[PDB]
Amino acid sequence: MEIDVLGWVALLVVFTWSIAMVVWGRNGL
Amino acid sequence: MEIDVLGWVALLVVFTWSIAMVVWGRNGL
Amino acid sequence: MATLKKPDLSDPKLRAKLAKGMGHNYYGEPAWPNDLLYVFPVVIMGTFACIVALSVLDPAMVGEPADPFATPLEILPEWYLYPVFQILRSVPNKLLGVLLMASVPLGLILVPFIENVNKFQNPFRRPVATTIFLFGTLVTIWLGIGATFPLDKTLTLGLF
Amino acid sequence: MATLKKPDLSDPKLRAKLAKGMGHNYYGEPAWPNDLLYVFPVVIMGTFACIVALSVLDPAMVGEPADPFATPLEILPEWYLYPVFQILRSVPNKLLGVLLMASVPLGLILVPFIENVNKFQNPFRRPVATTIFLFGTLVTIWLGIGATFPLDKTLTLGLF
Amino acid sequence: MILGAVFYIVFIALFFGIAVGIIFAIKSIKLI
Amino acid sequence: MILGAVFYIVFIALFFGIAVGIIFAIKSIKLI
Amino acid sequence: DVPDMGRRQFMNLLAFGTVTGVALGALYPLVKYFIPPSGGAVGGGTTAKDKLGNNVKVSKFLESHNAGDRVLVQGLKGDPTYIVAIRDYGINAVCTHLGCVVPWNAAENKFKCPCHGSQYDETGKVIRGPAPLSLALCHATVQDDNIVLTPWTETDFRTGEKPWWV
Amino acid sequence: DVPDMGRRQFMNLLAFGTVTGVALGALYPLVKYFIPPSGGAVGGGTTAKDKLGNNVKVSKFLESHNAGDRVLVQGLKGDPTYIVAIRDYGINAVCTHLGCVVPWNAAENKFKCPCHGSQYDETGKVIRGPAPLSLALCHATVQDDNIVLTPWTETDFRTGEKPWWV
Amino acid sequence: MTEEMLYAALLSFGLIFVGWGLGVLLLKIQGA
Amino acid sequence: MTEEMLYAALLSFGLIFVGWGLGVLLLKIQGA
Amino acid sequence: MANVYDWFQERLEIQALADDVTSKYVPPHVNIFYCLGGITLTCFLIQFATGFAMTFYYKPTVTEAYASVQYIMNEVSFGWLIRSIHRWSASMMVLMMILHVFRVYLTGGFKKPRELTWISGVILAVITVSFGVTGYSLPWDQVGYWAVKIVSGVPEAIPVVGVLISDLLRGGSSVGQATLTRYYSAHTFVLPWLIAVFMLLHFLMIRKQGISGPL
Amino acid sequence: MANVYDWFQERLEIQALADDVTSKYVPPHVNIFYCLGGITLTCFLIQFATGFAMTFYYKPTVTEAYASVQYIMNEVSFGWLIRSIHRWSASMMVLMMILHVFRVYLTGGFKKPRELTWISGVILAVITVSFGVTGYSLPWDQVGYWAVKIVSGVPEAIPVVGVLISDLLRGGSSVGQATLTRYYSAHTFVLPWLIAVFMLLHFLMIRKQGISGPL
Amino acid sequence: YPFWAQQTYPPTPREPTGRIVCANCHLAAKPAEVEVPQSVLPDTVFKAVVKIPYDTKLQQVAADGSKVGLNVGAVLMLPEGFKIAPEERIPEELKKEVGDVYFQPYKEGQDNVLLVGPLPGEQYQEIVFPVLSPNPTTDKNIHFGKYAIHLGANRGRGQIYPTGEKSNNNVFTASATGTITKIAKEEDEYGNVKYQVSIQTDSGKTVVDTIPAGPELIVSEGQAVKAGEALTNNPNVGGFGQDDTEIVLQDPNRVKWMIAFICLVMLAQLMLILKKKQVEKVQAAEMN
Amino acid sequence: YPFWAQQTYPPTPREPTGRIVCANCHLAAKPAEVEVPQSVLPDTVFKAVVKIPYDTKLQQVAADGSKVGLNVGAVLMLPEGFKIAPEERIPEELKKEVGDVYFQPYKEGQDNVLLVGPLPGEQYQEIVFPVLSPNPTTDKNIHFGKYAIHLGANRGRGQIYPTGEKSNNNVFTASATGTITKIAKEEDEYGNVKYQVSIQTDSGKTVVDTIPAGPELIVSEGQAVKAGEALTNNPNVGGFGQDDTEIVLQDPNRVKWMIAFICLVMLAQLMLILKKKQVEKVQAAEMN
Amino acid sequence: MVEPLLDGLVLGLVFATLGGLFYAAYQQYKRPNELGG
Amino acid sequence: MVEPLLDGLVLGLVFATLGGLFYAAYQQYKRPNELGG
Ligand code: HEM
Ligand code: HEM
Ligand code: HEM
Repeated sequence: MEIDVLGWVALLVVFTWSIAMVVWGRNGL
Repeated sequence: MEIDVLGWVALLVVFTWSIAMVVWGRNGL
Repeated sequence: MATLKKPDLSDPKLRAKLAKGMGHNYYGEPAWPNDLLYVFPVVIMGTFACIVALSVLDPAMVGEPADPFATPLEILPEWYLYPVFQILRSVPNKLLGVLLMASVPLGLILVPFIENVNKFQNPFRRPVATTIFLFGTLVTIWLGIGATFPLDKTLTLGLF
Repeated sequence: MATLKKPDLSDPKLRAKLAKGMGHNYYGEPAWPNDLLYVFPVVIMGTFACIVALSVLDPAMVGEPADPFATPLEILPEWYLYPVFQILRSVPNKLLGVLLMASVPLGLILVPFIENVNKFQNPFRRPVATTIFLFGTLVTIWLGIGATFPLDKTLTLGLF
Repeated sequence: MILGAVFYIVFIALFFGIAVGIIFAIKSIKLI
Repeated sequence: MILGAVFYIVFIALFFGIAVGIIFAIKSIKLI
Repeated sequence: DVPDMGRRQFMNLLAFGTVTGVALGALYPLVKYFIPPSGGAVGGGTTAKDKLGNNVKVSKFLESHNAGDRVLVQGLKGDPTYIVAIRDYGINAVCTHLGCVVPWNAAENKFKCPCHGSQYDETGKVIRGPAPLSLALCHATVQDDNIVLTPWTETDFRTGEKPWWV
Repeated sequence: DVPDMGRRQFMNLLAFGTVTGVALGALYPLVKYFIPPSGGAVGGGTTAKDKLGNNVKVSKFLESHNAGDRVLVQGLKGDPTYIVAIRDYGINAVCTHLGCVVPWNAAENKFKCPCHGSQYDETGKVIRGPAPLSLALCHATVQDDNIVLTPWTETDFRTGEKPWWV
Repeated sequence: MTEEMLYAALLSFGLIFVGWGLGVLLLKIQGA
Repeated sequence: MTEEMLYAALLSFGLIFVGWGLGVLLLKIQGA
Repeated sequence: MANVYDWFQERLEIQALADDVTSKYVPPHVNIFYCLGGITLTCFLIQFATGFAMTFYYKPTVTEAYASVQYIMNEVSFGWLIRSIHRWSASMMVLMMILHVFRVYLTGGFKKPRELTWISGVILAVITVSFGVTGYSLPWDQVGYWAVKIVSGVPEAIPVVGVLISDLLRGGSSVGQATLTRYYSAHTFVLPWLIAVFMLLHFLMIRKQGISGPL
Repeated sequence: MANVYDWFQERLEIQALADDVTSKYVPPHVNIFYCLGGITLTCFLIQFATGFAMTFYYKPTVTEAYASVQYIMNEVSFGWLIRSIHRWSASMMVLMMILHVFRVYLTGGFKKPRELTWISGVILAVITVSFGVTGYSLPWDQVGYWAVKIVSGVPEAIPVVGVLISDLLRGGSSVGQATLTRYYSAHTFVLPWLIAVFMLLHFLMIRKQGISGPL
Repeated sequence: YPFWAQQTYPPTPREPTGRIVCANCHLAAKPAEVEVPQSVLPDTVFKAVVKIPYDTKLQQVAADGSKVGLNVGAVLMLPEGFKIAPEERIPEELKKEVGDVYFQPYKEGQDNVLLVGPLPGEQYQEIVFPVLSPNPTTDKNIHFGKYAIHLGANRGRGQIYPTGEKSNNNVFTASATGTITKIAKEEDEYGNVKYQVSIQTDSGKTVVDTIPAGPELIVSEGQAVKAGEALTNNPNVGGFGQDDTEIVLQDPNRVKWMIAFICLVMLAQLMLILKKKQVEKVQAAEMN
Repeated sequence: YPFWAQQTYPPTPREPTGRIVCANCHLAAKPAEVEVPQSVLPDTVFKAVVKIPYDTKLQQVAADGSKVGLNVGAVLMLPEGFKIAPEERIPEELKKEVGDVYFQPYKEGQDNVLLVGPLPGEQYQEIVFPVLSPNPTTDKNIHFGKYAIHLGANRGRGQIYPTGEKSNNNVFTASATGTITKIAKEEDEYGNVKYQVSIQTDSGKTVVDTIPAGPELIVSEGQAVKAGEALTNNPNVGGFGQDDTEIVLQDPNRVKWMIAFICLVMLAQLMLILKKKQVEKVQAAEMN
Repeated sequence: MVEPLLDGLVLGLVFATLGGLFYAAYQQYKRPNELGG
Repeated sequence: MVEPLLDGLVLGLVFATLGGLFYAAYQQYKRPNELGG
């Protein structure tokens, strides 16, 4: 019942890492 | 029973006039 | 460093473009490998990845078989149709409803003809726009929410 | 008179095109009004008009409801599928059938790689092609017709 | 057949007529 | 919440880790 | 010895003129095609239907189908219409506000469109809600087996003047 | 102090490498999606069906459905299979040439695929035509109400060796 | 039912030349 | 059922900055 | 009024576009047969219009396909005309194509500078023939159902992936609803996209290299 | 092997095409928000793939639509994933669009040189919203059927042609089979064509004038 | 006999496959043809011609044995709405070519499905149906359009009686495998000649085969031919055949508009060319 | 009483509209809530919480008249497959918060549709369902996915008995139009107080209205109030309410892969950026 | 199901076309060139 | 039928966006220009 939590977290992580990865990549905003 | 004949003829005429009209138009083959 | 190539203000061709408001892709970082090939895929996979996660964590339902004889209670269009639905139900005059709705896209079409009065991009240098914008964005979310309340408690949103 | 503008063989640009086999739209009659705007519509309306006449004089039928349990007698694909259907039924080996069929488009794909040996357009100046063509066109109509006969009377076409 | 043939000829001729007719009328009035 | 928060931090940190890790390993081996 | 802009425009008129003709001609049937074939091209009112839109047998209805006979039927133009010995008229169940079927309240006698809290009488006519106009009416006679619903001309025997639907 | 073509190819390998991974991953389910869900994932043979592909009641068949019991049924994989006290096996009615249902000739005992004049026996096995292989076979037992058709393993009790269909 | 075929074959073929020639004739009579 | 909304609202908003900053930090640590 | 031209000219350079057109020329080796392409295209546009039209009444289901067709023929205004044109125009599209292929070949127009245009054309022909075959079965009448029931088995001869292929096209072991669904998706969604991409290529190349040379 | 490049280079001028690409540049005023367009596009491509996918199992008929959906959800492999992505991606396409519109407006990017790009964008938005609304009703469940049963009456207020319009969209006086047929034709054939033409315009103009200027 | 189709297959002469039940008893196959006009106007008498050719100077076996000629008969399946023209709406010219034919409907109601025969082949090599096309204008449920027409035609005695027993216009196999002993040829003071054959040898056996008077004999004496073997010869020179065709129940207005539109199109084409010419002359001034 | 829904509407408590039949007799409307987790794994006990709040320090009218408090009750509609957890699969912690509740199935079979009540409101302001999620792995006809859940909850006496007669926890109009004469208040040595009102005047009339003991009186004496007019006051402080929600019967593997893929994606994103950096350094050498 | 009218249009047009094509291949295999090839 | 998670993502993203946009409108309404406008 906490593999469920890892699940939603995966959502939050990609959404976050993705922004992070864009910003980093284009030195950006 | 001969408005039927005029009908098919209409087919033959456009097919003919069309070629005729192209050839004439582009002085052509 | 990044990667930078300043405008060649020595090129008449570039200058004529700038003049008609329009040579801005001739300078900057080079669009090819730097963006197109390396950050675009990042944005694409990211976009896809979020959508997939959402789809697993919160998959689509199957509701109940349409019934011509039984009107749901609990029947709302999708969120982006809230304001319009609001407008549409809370306006006793049907035609006026239609026109107000139609005015949403007809309106946005005039926007560039109205605001062509100047040539300011930056919203700070155009306080009237920025205000009518913000005002509208507000009213918009306002009726959006209103759509989720009962007809009466609607405009007020139950506050006054 | 017509309307003519001869190749400007003084233009290196035209010449380089001709060299790679390819500047032929720079000379001739002017494509715009003369053709595009006046004979193209003629060809279009003509094409449409014949089709409409055919459709009135000889409209589409509605056949009988599909029956899983009852195989028609009198079951042929459309004409352009005759040859292939021929080939397909009159060849005891299924795989060989498939490949022979697949060979029709794979074949036509090689055609420009095979006949690239020279650069003759005019079929007179390429008697081998023109012959293998004509031969094929013949064989084609040949099996096309064959498809409309019974299996046995098929190849012969009932003659030998 | 015979009846088609007649109509055919009359139909085409009729239009051929208008064609030629129109050239000259159109020509001999400085439109061509 | 609390349990999410932990996983979240550990998850990001974990990857942040690999990111930084990879720069230098990748840097201090003349690939960058 | 060259035609001026005047006579070129003339030719154009003739040419593009007639070409437009040809296009309008082609366009005409396509347009009519998309306009759906019309309900009952003979009369103005057809037979009633049930759930599956079949045919409502008269004696199976009377014999057994809810007490205080007020059931929903698939009537004129497919609008679900209440049927209430029977009653002369049917009552169109689409509220005049946005078009939700209005349930019948046997306990209060009024209709309530739950969509926005508007209500009607035993007759169709409205007494509240944002619905600005009474439920529709229509003739409910009997032809042999089933029911026959015809459009309601006469004046609203509830309102006083012409109907909003005529 | 600049990476050579060697180490750039390395990075590429890593980058486009893993991006391919991601694409293959996304592609995988889409591919499986288009492959249709499979008939009976439990056993190998289901019940038989009639015209509407319903369920063939045993006593309504015997009682009345053509003499010299040789009727067409919707069997394995949806292939129409003849049913002939009944008979052990069904006879697949798709001729082995191009796949037309082969009618049964009660008057000559043979099957004739009219598509190209090939024919079979009372058993399925072929005696002519361009059909290069016998009609298919399958078990026709009885479970409670209807019929139960299972795929035919054993050897062709008509041919001598393994079946072409196993 | 197959007299339709040859009828169509001949005319479809034949009428081309009638059209063609008819075209040429127009050309002569106009002055090309 | 509406604690889902604010939860999503806050995080969708909030996580942007976490991503943003996380991005910047990467920039500092690399040397931009 | 206020010259619409200048408005557009300022932004998009409407003129460069007009000039590309009015600077092309048609060489004297170009006869009436150099219409087969356009004429084939024109038959396709007629298919597109009428096919779209029919998607407003036709119902791709084994229980209603045949009656939908009957309805379009008997009850829809000019329905008979729309379906009939769709039939004839299908037949003429294929024929005109074949004539076009004859002209291309007996004109050597598929040579060096242009083997890509010819290859794309061959694909057009395979796509075009796939329309015909999928469409043929939408009436779900006797002729069409049986034609599908045959072609659909052909693939099974192929060695490793012949049954999978068959299964993919028919949505299972036999012909049935799945088949009509898939053929419908094919005929009204897949093929019109594929044919538009490859026509787009065919035309673009053609525009890039101009017509072939004189013979 | 044998340089594929040169082959293509000889005929089509593959190089002029590469050069147009590697000569564009992204100005420093261009931040992450200048992704909303692409991201909206990306959500559309996801709609296209998954929507196509579903046209292989979904059956646009009042007797089978709901069960088809149920089948796609329960029995088709990854069907649940394909439908779910189609739902979310629909929702995100619309949202990302709206964000994109915010960026365009708070950036004055719709001004003089570019009012055509903005107008075409508004049409995109109307097309995009029409997808949502037509698609919403394909499950032919209670929610969707009732939503259709309402919007579809709205047009009737319009004076001379309000009832005709209504009738055209619903295929008659009331909601019914005709309606589902038309909404299906709309959602899977009309709108994907319209949206592709207007995206084609939006992109072409964008490519012709480059991004707007810095603020 | 067409009326036996009627008794054995009450509801229709055509099976779901298109076969036509006459093929069940008449097992030979000779060619058969139907000709109708490509199109007819509503409510118009027209001629549907069935062709059933065979070698006229040819004879077949009779039931007792003689050698009379044969009769022809057909079932013609017209589309819904169509039917045999009222005696009075049939012009003299055509009445005369139709002869004394009894167009007989497959069952009450089905007036578009017509049985005819037996009629003597010497005269009815082709049979002429006076048919009257239906009227969409007065029968709301008949629509303009193309419709199929089906024909099954036969000449000559058939092979199986409705009772289910063999006739005599076919061949007779051999009862079982073995050798032939004696061949006698009775002749019941009523039941005509009936050559009788006997088998035997090997695994016992003593069965006999009785063959009616008419077919040939191509067997000798003392030969061991297996069971089910051609020991009769095939007497039958008859046969049954099918043809299909279509006819367009055509609406005058559909044609009349089609014509008008074709005329608009040609007119419009002319105008474009005339125009082109104007431009050509104009361009000529730009040459110099 | 939930069990009256059962008697009056045997086959289900929810109408095609989603209404829920409890609204038929319990005519007030107070708010009602259901909370389940967003997701559950197959075959797992979980907690579904019904909320039915009302002003605890508040009293309602009793049947004879007194002024006792009220009870609560609900019908909870779980998705197919779901059901109340086995006594033994319920952890102590939760057993304790569930109390002495009698989860009672709408009808034999329908174990996912649960009736509960009457339970005293002072303690059961929220009611806790111990529910056990189904298992797609062992029940071939339960599928992973999102499902609806429906709740109808009520507190307080209702307004109409199953017999169909009015109760006393509502208002009493006026019998007919006219004027008020006398108001008496009987009290049958069994049937408690029942104030009786009288009308009259104008067009004859002499009807009477008998009103049970409990509701107020907001009428005086000598006033002409038309028929059907609020002459009682509204005693009712109860009410019934609905809420809906969804729960995802979720499959671990679906999540586990989704995670793996998200990780591949982030990994891949990193690689692209790292790459971009390499190019940036390479490009730097081309600056000079 | 066969279709005489079409089948006929097919051949008429096929031959008439194969024909005029060769006719054109020929007309130019003789009085060719001019303009400069 | 409403949908809390979406409705929330909508607002979070709307505001966070309206926000960063103005933030960007601003960051440049101050240290602007350079390069040559
Ligand atoms: C068997 C039951 C049967 C049918 C269905 C049928 C239908 C049609 N016939 Fe015939 N027919 C026989 C059988 C059947 N026919 C048999 C046996 C004979 C020979 C009887 C005899 O003369 O002793 C027979 C005869 C005819 C004839 C007469 C031929 C002659 O010249 O002797 C005709 C014209 C004939 C035609 C048809 C048609 C047409 C049928 C279509 C339904 N049969
Ligand atoms: C009418 C037939 C009826 C139904 C269908 C129903 C269903 C549910 N109830 Fe109730 N109920 C009444 C009617 C109906 N209920 C009436 C009348 C009463 C008052 C009876 C009395 O006490 O004399 C009544 C009572 C209740 C109660 C007790 C309230 C109290 O504190 O007195 C509860 C908890 C209750 C709930 C429900 C629920 C839940 C129904 C859902 C099917 N009703
Ligand atoms: C080359 C292009 C096309 C060809 C060759 C073609 C061919 C066909 C054919 C042969 C049929 C069978 C007609 C019949 O019933 O006899 C058909 C049916 C149909 N087609 Fe097309 N078609 C083409 C394009 C399209 C397009 C683009 C659409 C959708 C916009 C379409 C929609 C339909 C529909 C809905 C039917 C069923 C109605 C009917 O069966 O008559 N077609 N098509």
